[PDB]
Amino acid sequence: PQITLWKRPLVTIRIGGQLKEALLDTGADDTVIEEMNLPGKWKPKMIGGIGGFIKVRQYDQIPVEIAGHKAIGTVLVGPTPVNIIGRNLLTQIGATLNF
Amino acid sequence: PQITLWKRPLVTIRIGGQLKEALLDTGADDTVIEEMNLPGKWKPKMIGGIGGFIKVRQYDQIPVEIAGHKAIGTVLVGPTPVNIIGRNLLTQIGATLNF
Ligand SMILES: CC(C)CCN(C[C@@H](O)[C@@H]1Cc2ccc(cc2)OCCCCCC(=O)N[C@@H](C(C)C)C(=O)N1)S(=O)(=O)c1ccc(N)cc1
Repeated sequence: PQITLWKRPLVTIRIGGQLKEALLDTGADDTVIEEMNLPGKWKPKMIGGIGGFIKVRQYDQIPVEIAGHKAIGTVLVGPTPVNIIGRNLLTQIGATLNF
Repeated sequence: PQITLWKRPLVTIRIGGQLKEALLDTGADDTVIEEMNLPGKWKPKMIGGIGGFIKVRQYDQIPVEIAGHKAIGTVLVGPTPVNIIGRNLLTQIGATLNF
């Protein structure tokens, strides 16, 4: 689909059998989801943003369905203000910026 | 043009007569520019992101050329690690996300 930017680009995703709302963020290298229970092992990691660094749990090879499109990749879980779909998964669904 | 997301979507912008590289960021509500001595009146503001909040100076109606496309709107100036073009200016150049 073609999404305009007058409103935040929020979309429903399905992760771990659960539905959630997430922001398609071209300015994010990675995908960071609010604290939740995800199956499998996770490694501790730190990611940075505008205000500094936060500690997150890194899950590898997790299936994520974004607006009906499938992706499988790394998902970081931690204290983020909003669920974020970053470039690692946006590239898998073939998302591009157009103007 | 069509910009893929394999790499950070950085482009050249023109602001205050200067050329800078900035990130096309669909996850940023407003545009945030690295510290620069822009003339004009401003209002203090706090914006929060992953690691927390930072204090910025809000300037209104600042002309910004993005990849040869003219836009004009609010620009926040503060200690950001990178120049960020947000939805407030992206909507002006007709930018969309497509997949
Ligand atoms: C939705 C919310 C959690 C985040 C909104 N933000 C935009 C988001 O795209 C920001 C933009 C940004 C900030 C710093 C940076 C690189 C990009 O370099 C440092 C080095 C860190 C780069 C790694 C990275 O991509 N970090 C992402 C994170 C969400 C995975 C990130 O914070 N992306 S923001 O904090 O930069 C921001 C907030 C408010 C306004 N108005 C503008 C920008």
